[PDB]
Amino acid sequence: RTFFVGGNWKANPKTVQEAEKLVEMLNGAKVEGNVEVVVAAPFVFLPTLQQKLRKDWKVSAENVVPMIKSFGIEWTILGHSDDEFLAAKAKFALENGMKIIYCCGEHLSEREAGKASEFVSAQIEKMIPAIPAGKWDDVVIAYEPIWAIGTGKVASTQDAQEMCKVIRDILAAKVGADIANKVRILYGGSVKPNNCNELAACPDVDGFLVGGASLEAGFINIVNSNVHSK
Amino acid sequence: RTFFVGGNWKANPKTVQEAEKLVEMLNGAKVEGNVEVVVAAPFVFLPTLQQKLRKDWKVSAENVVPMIKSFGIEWTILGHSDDEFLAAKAKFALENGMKIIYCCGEHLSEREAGKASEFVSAQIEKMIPAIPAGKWDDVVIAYEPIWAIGTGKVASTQDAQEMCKVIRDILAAKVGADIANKVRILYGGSVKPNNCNELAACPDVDGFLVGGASLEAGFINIVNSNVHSK
Ligand code: NA
Ligand code: NA
Repeated sequence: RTFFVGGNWKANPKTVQEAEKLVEMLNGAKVEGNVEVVVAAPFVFLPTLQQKLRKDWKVSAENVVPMIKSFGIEWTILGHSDDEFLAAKAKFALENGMKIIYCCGEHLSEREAGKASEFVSAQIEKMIPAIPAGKWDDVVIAYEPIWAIGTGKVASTQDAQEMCKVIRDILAAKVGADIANKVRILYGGSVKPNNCNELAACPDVDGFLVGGASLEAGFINIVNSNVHSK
Repeated sequence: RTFFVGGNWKANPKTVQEAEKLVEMLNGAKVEGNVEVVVAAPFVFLPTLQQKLRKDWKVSAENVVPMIKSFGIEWTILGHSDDEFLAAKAKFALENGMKIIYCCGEHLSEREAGKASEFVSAQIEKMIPAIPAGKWDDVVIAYEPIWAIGTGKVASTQDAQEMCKVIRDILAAKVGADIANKVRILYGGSVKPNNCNELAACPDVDGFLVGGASLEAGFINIVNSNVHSK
C-alpha cells in the first residue's frame, strides 16, 4: 500500500492571496520516499489550487459533483466531523467517478463507555455495502478521534494503531483479505512534525488526514514520514 | 429607489464551461432604463464570475466572509429557503462590510391559516434591531412565497404587491419613514418574461430575486422590466 497524506485546510486560509502563497510554498517542497498527496480546500479556493498546485499532487473538495469535476478535480472528503445517508453519498460519488476519503470515528461518550471499537465497526459496516465492486481502489478511510478533538482529552500513538486495525479487521471479515490488504486507512487526529514519524511506523496506519499543520511548512515533514512506514 | 434585480443561479449550472457561456451572454445584454443588477452563483464559480462578468453588475455569494471579500465580492444572499440566528448573521455581515439580500417569507401552513402578514411581519421585526445605523443603504429585502414554491399552489400579482407592502409597513412603524422609503423590497417568487412587467408595476415591488429564468436569455427581459416601475 502506498502511504497517503491528505492536507485538510478546513475553513482556511482566510484570503485567496494567502492560499496562493501556501501553494507556492508547497510547490517547492522536496518529497522523499513513496507517497500519494492530496490537498482539500474551501470551495472558493478550489479553482486556484487546481490551476496552480504541483501536478504530482491532487486537489480535493471538502464535501459534496459535476461542478467540481468540470475543473478536473478527482477527490472529495466525505463524513468529516446519519451513516445510511453518508454511505449513500459514498455510493453516489464513486458511481460518478470520484475518489473518496471516507471519515469515521467515535465521540467522547462512546469512548468513555468502552464502546469505541463497537461504534467504529458499525460505521464501517454501514459503509461496506455501498462501495461498488471495482471501486475499492478509489476509497481511502480516515479514522477521526472525535473524542480527542476539542474535548481536553488526547489520543495516544497506540490509540491510532488500535483504531486503524479495528477498521482493517472489519474489512477483512466482511469483504475479504484482498480488499483489506489494499485499502489505505489514515489517522486523522492531531498530526504534527513531532509525532508523525512514530505514528507512520504503526503497522495499520497508512497515512494521515492532517488538520492545522497542513497550513504550515511542517506539512512536508508529515508527507515525508512515509519513510518510517514499512 | 433604484429598481434592483438579483439573478439567483442556485445550484446551477452544472459545469464551469456552462457558467462561462452564460456570463458571455449576459455581457452582451442591452439594459434599458435605470436598474441595479447582481448575480449570485455557486461558490466554485464565484472566481470565474468576478473575473469575467461585466463590471457594471456585481457578483454575490449565495450564503455566508473574508474569503469572498478577498476576491472583491461585495454581496451575499442571506436566509434563502432561526430568525435570531439569521439576524445575527446579517449583523455580522454588515459589520464586516458586506451588502445583503435578506430573505423572508411564510410556509404553506401559515398562508392557509390566514397568518401570512403576521408571520412575515415578525420575521422583519427580528431583522430590524440587527441592522447597524448607517447600514440601511446596504440592505435589500426579498419576499419569498415559500408556500408557492414546490407546493402546487401559485401566487398572484396581488399577493406580491400585498406582501411587499406588509414589509414596508413594518419598516415604517419600527424604524421610520425615511428608512422605509429607501429600502428596496424584492419579489422572490416565480418571475418570468411573461409576468415581470405587471409585477414591476406594483407600487411596493422594487425588483426581483429571480430563480430559474436567471439562467436563460429571458433574464434581460426581467432586468428591463424596471421601465414599468414608476
Ligand atoms: Na504504517
Ligand atoms: Na414597482
